Amino acid sequence: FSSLPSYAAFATAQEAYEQAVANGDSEVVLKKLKKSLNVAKSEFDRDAAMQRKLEKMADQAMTQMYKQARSEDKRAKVTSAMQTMLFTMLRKLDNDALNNIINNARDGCVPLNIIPLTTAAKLMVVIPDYNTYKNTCDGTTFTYASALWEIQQVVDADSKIVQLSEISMDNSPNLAWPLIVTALRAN
Amino acid sequence: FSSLPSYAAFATAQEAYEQAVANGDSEVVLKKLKKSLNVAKSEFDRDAAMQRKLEKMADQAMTQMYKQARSEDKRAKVTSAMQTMLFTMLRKLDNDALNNIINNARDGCVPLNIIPLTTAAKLMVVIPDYNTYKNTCDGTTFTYASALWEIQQVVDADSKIVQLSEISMDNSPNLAWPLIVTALRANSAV
Amino acid sequence: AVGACVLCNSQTSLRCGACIRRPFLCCKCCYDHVISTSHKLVLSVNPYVCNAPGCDVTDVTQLYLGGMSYYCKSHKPPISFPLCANGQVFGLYKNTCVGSDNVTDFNAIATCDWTNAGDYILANTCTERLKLFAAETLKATEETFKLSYGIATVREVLSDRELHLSWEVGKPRPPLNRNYVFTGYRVTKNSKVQIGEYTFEKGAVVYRGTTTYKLNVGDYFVLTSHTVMPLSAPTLVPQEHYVRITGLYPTLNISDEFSSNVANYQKVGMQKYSTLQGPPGTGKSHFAIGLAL
Amino acid sequence: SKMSDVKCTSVVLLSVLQQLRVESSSKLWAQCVQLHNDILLAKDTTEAFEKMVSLLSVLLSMQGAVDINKLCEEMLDN
Amino acid sequence: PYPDPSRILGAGCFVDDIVKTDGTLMIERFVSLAIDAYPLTKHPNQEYADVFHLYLQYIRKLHDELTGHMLDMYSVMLTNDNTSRYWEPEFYEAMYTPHTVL
RNA sequence: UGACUGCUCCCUAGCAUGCUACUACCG
RNA sequence: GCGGUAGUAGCAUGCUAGGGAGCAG
Ligand SMILES: [Zn+2]
Ligand SMILES: [Zn+2]
Ligand SMILES: [Zn+2]
Repeated sequence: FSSLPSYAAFATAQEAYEQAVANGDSEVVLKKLKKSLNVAKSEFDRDAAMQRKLEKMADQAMTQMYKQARSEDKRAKVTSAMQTMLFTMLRKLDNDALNNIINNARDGCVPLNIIPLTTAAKLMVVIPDYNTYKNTCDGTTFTYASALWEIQQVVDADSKIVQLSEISMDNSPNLAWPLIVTALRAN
Repeated sequence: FSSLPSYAAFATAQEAYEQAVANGDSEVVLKKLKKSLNVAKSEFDRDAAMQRKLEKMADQAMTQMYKQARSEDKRAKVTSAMQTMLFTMLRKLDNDALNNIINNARDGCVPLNIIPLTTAAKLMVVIPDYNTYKNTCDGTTFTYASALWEIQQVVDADSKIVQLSEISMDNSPNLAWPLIVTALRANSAV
Repeated sequence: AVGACVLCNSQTSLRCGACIRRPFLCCKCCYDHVISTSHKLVLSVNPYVCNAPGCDVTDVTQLYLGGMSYYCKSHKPPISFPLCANGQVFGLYKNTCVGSDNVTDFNAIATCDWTNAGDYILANTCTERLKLFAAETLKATEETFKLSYGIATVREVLSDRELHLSWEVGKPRPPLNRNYVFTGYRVTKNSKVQIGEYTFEKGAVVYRGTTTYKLNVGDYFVLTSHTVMPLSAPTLVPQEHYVRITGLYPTLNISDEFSSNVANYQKVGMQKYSTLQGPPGTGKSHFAIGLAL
Repeated sequence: SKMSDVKCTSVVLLSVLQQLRVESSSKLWAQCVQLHNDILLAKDTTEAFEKMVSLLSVLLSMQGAVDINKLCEEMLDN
Repeated sequence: PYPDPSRILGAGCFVDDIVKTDGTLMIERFVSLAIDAYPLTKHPNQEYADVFHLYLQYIRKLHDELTGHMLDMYSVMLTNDNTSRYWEPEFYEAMYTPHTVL
C-alpha cells in the first residue's frame, strides 16, 4: 500500500527521524520525533489492512455475481445440451443395431411403433424411396435393427395393397411411394 | 459528525492554541495548549461515540416496527382469504336432503361418512380394467348404495372423451385404462 | 443477462434503468450515459437498491456494496466502497472496457421522444449495428406511442355495416382509415373470446367487413401489440462481386418476350445484391418470372 | 465399462424423452419407464442392449421432435 | 465408520437439479462427500482408498478450473490463500480425532 | 406437489470475553 | 517513577441471527 498520502507522510517522518538518530543527538529531539512519527505510523497501518479487506471483499462479490449469471445461463439451454450429450454418448457406445437404426432414420426409414423383442408381434416402418427398399428388402425377408423379419403386407399412401412382385426398378415410379411394411420377427 | 455541540468549542480552542504555538511564545503557553487540547479531545470523544450508538439503536427500532406492520398486513389478507373460501364452499350443501337426514337423528349428531353417501348429487367411479368394469357399471344405468345412477360421461387417464360403444373386450387394449365414470342420481338429487 | 455493448466493444451485464429498450451500457459507457443526461438508475443481474426492509433509494451514485448486498445513503451502514466511483460503475467486465468517443449518441437520439427528423438523420449517420439499434428503437417507439389511444367497442349492436360505437375514457383517437386494424377480443366474464378482425372508418357507425360477423354485447376492438425482439443478423450484406458464374445451373434458351432481360441475367450471374428505383412496370411484373425460368 | 455406459446413456435418453412432453400419453410413458427401470437393474450386457434398442425406437418414431441429420452433422452420431 | 463406495460414487454422478452438473458452481458438495468418504483409506481393499483420492484430485481440478476460467475472459485475479487445505488429507483426518471443535 | 428429527461443513452480520499495540487524563 | 481511566487499531475465543450444501432414520 504505497499509493496513499498517509504512506508519504509516514515515509518522510521515518526518513527524517532515521537521519537525525544516525547523526546522533539528545533525548528531547528523539522524543519529539517519535511523538510526531507514531501518529503517522498508525495512520498508515490502519489503511494498510482496510484496503486489503476491501479488495478481497470486492473480489468475492464479483465471484458470486459471475456464479449466479453462469447458473442462470446454464439452466436455459438444457434441451439442446441434453440432445447433444445423448448423441455423443450414442456415438461412443458403438453398437451395430443402434448404428443401423440411426442411419436408417437419418436416411428416412423410421419405425411407427415400439420395436418388439418377442418372436412375434408386428413392426411397421416407412420406406420413402426405391433405394432404401433395394438395400433392406430383398426377396421376402426384411433386415432391420440387426435382425431378420418376414414381409406380409405392403400399403401405399392411397392405402391400396401392393404385391411384392410389382416393385421393380422401372415398374415402381408410378406409385405412391411412402410404403408401409408390416413384418414379424423371424426366429 | 461535523456540527456537534462541542465541535465549535473544540475547533475554536484548537485554532487559538495553534495560533499561540505559531506565535513562538514560552513553554507555559505550550503546556496550556497541550492540556486544553487534550481535555477538549477527551470531551469530544464521548460526544462522538454516544451519538453513533443512538443512531444505530433508532435504525434497528425502525426496521423492527416496519416488519411488524408487514406481518399484520399479511395476517389480514390471509384472514380474508380463509373467510372467502369458507363462505364459497358453503353454497353447495343441498340444504333440503341434509336437513331431511339431520332431523331424523335423535340428537342432531350423525356420522360424517354417510353424508356424501345419502346427499351427494354426483358419483365418480375409477375402473382398473374391463373385467371390473363389466361387473360394476355395465350398461347405461347401474345401482350402488341403494340408489339408481345413470351415466353422464366417460373419460380416460388422458382426460379425453370415450364413448360406451367402444368399451368392449376386443377393443380393451387400446384405451388408457384408468377410466373415470360420472353419473347422476336418478329421481333424487340431479 | 450477459449481452453486448458494441460501440465500446464491451460485453456487459448492466443496463439503464429508465430508458427505451433497457439498453446495454458498459461501466464507463453507463457512466457517461448517466452523467451526460439524467438516468440515475441501473439494472444488473440483480437490481441495485438498499436491501434493508422498508428502505427506499432509487439512486445508484450513493449506494454501497456491503455484505454480499447493497446499502445506501440515508440509511447508511457504510462499511464498504461506493458503487459509482473512479470513472466507472461496478460490475463484471470492469477491466475489459474501452469507452466511447462520441459521448452523445444515446444522449442525443435516445433522449428525445423519438419523433423528430434528427433521429433518422443520426440513424443514417451511423454504423450497421448502431442503425440496427436505431431501427429497433423506432419500432419500439411506434408501438409505445400506439399503446396510448383508445379501444373501440360495440355494446348494443345494429345492422351490419351500420352500427353504434362508444370508445374509451379520456384518451384521443388515432387516424381514421384502415391503417389501424381494430382486432381486439371479447370478454364473457374473465377470459378472452373469439372476436375477429374489424376496421372503423365511417361513423350510426359504418364498418368494412374483413369477415362477416355476428356482433354481441360489449365486443371490444383494438390492436394489442407485443414488442419486436432483438435481431441477430445484419440487414444489408457487404458488396462483394463474384469471381465467376461458378456454382450456377445455366440454361440454354434465352428470354425473348422481355427485351431487357439478358444483360441483367448476366448481372445476376455476377451481382450479389440488386436494388432499383421504379414505379409499377419496372420488371416487378415479369423480370422475377424471367429469372425463375 | 460397457454396462455403466449403457446405463448412463439410458438415463440421458429418458431425460430427453421426458423433455419432449411424452408423459402426456400414459401408455407410452409407462412403457418407457418400465424399460428404463429394467435397464438399470440388468446384470448382463445383451438384455440391456435390446431394451436400449426398444427405448431408442420410441424417440426415433417421432417425426417433428428433433433433427436426426443436424444432430449427426455436428461431429456427433454417425 | 465407513459407507458403501457405490453410494458415494452414485451421489457424485447422479444429481437432482441441472445446476449441479457444473462443479465450479458448488465445490462444497464434494468437500462434504469427501468428508463422508475419508475412512475408506484404511480399508485393506485398494479401490476404497482410490475413491477418496479421486475426490481430492477432482476438488483440486475444480478449483484450478474456477481460477483460470475466471482470470481468462474477465481480468479478476484470484488468490490461493488457505484454499489448498481442501485437497490435503489433514483437514479431513481431524474430523475423526477426539477433540471437540466448533 | 416438497413431512418430522439428529449431526456436520462453508460464507456474512452482531454480541460478549481475552491478548497486544497508539495516544490522552489522573494520581 | 508506577498504576488506574477514555477512546482507536489489529488478533484470538464462544454464542445468537441469516444464507448455501452434505449424510442418517
Ligand atoms: Zn438511459
Ligand atoms: Zn459502452
Ligand atoms: Zn438504506
